[PDB]
Amino acid sequence: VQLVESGGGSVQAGGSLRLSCAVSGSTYSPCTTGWYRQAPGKEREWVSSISSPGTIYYQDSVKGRFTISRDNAKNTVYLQMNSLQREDTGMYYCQIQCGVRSIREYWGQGTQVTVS
Repeated sequence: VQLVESGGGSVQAGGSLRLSCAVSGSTYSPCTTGWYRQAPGKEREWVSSISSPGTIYYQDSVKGRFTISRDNAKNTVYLQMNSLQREDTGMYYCQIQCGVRSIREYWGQGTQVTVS
């Protein structure tokens, strides 16, 4: 299993970007997929997660602005980031936690988001 992200970049304050997390490989195990972010020199914080259908959660600072979704046929999860502000600047990572008995976790490579 491998997670590859795309969609990062520089954007003007108030603007938007859609990040993609493409899951390659295979597993028959259930997984929770999450988004995290880390500003330079700071801690990596949790942003959002999606698991079973409609089971979605968000860090409060992004509620109403970010929307996580998935396209099952493409085995991809997206993070639509609207009304971006300086506080949202950072390296964004997607991650998956899978399994029932024992868990397997995988981290994407990270994609930079810089808000004017």
